[PDB]
Order: sequence, then structure tokens, then C-alpha cells
Amino acid sequence: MVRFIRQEAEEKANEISVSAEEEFNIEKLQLVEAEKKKIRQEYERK
Amino acid sequence: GEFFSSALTSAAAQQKLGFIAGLVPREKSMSFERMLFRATRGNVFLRQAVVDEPVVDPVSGEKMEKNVFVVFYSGERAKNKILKICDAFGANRYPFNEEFDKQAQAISEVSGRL
Amino acid sequence: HDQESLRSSLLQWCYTSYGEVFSSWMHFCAVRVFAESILRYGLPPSFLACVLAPSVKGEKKVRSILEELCG
Amino acid sequence: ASRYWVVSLPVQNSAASVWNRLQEQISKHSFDTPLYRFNIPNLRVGTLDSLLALSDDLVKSNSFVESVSHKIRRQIEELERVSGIESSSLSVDGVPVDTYLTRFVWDEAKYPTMSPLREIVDGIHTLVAKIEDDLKVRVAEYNNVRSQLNAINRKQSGSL
Amino acid sequence: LAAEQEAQHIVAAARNAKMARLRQAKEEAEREIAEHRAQVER
Repeated sequence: MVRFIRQEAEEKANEISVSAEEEFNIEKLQLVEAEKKKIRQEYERK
Repeated sequence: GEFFSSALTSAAAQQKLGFIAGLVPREKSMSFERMLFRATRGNVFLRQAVVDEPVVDPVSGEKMEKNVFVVFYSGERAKNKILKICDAFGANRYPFNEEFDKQAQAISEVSGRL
Repeated sequence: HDQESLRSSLLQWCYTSYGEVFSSWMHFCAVRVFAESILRYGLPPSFLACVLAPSVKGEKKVRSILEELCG
Repeated sequence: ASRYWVVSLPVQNSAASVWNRLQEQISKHSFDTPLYRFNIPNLRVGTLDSLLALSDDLVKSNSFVESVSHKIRRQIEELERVSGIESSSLSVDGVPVDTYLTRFVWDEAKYPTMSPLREIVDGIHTLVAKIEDDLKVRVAEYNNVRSQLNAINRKQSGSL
Repeated sequence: LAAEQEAQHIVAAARNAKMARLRQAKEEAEREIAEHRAQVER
């Protein structure tokens, strides 16, 4: 009854947190790509 | 407020849930158990009165065996049917605060206003 | 002749679609088993009911046996 | 045809002599009851709100199943030439009525996703709706053929 | 009850601590960017 509801709530929270962490990692990869691009631009300017 | 110590203990013994505060007449015992089996599913706990005194209707002072009760809803999806069941009960239903002291104070204030 | 063939060949495809619909109904019954399990037991799907087309006496005997969980 | 006739009992509420006796060795053998079943649980189940939503949608699922059954029993049989598909030919989930009703193997990846069934049930319902739409298209084609039937030959045989 | 404790701060704690994983991702992103910048400058 309530224990099964407890497992579902924890499982949903765990999956959501993992998905958010993966999305943050992807966003970080995009951020480092943008930083590398701007570093290349400034190096070319120099 | 009486259920704040009775229904809470019943839920603790039986154990996110909704509040099914409201009313259920003395003749609503069958509908509370035989009916609404899909929503309640037998895992919920409830505390109900036996209409010890004739409770006046929300818009009528004639009163009847309109016992008031507070239960737990098995989520919003089940609370949708729980609200319909409570409306079908048609007793003196009014939500109250979760705290026992706050519910008792609200009852006293409503009685004084009456 | 074309109408008869459609009732015999195109409607043969209709009968095949009816068999596919029977498969879909079997899947629906499988889902309903877990639905009943969730309704009258814990969340995880686990059922011990049965599906058939018995006589009145057999259904009455099954109901007498299962009266511990009567509706 | 025949509407739904499945019993309702969870794993903890088996009506047989034993909890695992529902499949076989039950008292139903003495009464010659054709009841049979086999477990096939999904990967995971939804929450209490998800369970209530699935229970609510079960009414629509049953209505769609009844519509499909009525279409299959009416359109095919009325043509007087489409009812040749027997139980083995119309086997549910690849198994005849003897074995299809004795197991829930239809819960594999064909109609559902072998996953939390909260949306898999809706997906399987949509697939069944598509199948019923194909059956209705076939019925409409049969109706147009019957319109092609009873053609100009329905008039008099000449000199009339 | 048990269900109330399950729906209590137990899950919100992880929901807020996901910010720690986000901060770790930002930190590793900054470290990688700094390493690349140092390499290209060299």
C-alpha cells in the first residue's frame, strides 16, 4: 500500500534527478564547445 | 478535529495523500465500503461519526442523521471520485484544518457564529 | 463476382484483421489483469485470476470460493 | 461474438486451493471449469494516481474492445463468406483460445512496450483502434462492392 | 504516516541536491575549458 507508493515516489525522484544530471552534463559539453570556439576566435585575433 | 487523532492513528496503523474532510451520513456506511472500491482500494483509512446529534444541513436548519467524517484520499486522481462520493453523501460537509487544535478552534468559531 | 471475391478475399483480410483484434483483446485482458492487481492489491503487477467462458454453475462455484474478496 | 468474461483476482487473492494453484491443480478441475491463466507482469507499475488514471481509462479500453468485437462479429459474419477464419486462424497473440486465455504473453513488445504500462496501455489502445479502423475500411469496401452488386442485372430479363 | 514521510523532505532533499550535480558539471566544464585555454596559449 503506502510502501509501494514510497518506492514509486523515490524511483520517480531518482530518475528525474539522473535525467537532470545528464542534461546538465550535455549543457556543460555545449558550454565548453562554445568556450573553445570563442578561445579559437580570440587566438585568431591575436 | 476528532479524526485528527483517530483517522491519523488509523492511517499510521494502515501505512502523499489527499484530505477527504467533509461528511458522510449514518446511512453512508455502505457507500463508503461497498462503493468507491476502485478509488479507496482498501488502503485508505477513515474516521466517521454515527450522527450522535442531528446536524443541520448547510442550507437548512431542519437537520438529519448527517454524520460528519474525515478520510484520506489516494491521490488527486482518486480524490476526484472521492469528492463525487462525498457530494453523493450530502451531509453537513466542510473542510477543516489538519491540526487538531486548529480544527477545534474553527469548529468553535463556526458554532459561535451559528 | 468482384463483390463475392471481396467478401471472400478482401473479407479474408478482414477476418485476418479480426484475428489481430482478438490478439489486441488478449493484450487488453493481460493489461486488465495488472489493473485489477493494482486495484485490489499492491502496485506491482501480480495476478492470480483466470480468464475463460465457463457455465453458470462453474462461475457460481468460483464466486463461492472467492467470496473472501466479493464485490 | 462473446464479450469479456475474465475473472478479477490479484495474486494475493487466488480463489484456488493454493496461491499458485490457480494455473493448475485447482478445484475447478472437479467442476470442469475451463479457467486458466499464466503470469506475465510488466517491467514496472505506476503510482497510486497513475493506477487510478489507468482504472479510469480501463472503461474506455473496454468500450473500444467491445466495439472491435462487435465489428468483427458483424462485418465478417454478415458477408456469409468471411467467417472462415477459425479460432486457430484467428489465434489471439499467436495462440488459440485454448492457449491464448491460458497465458498473458500478449504483453510482449508488440502492442505494449514491455515497460511501465501507464502509457503503454494507451499505445496498445491506439494500435487496436488502428486495427479496428482497418477493419472498418474493409467493411466499407465490402459495402461499396455490394453497391456494385445488385447491378443493372437486377432489372427485368428483357421484353419488359 | 509512512506515505507522508515518503512524500516528505526525503525526496525534496535529493531534488535540491541535484544542484550539487549541476555545480559539479559546471566545475568540470570550467576545468576542461581552462585546460584547453592553457594548451592553446602554450
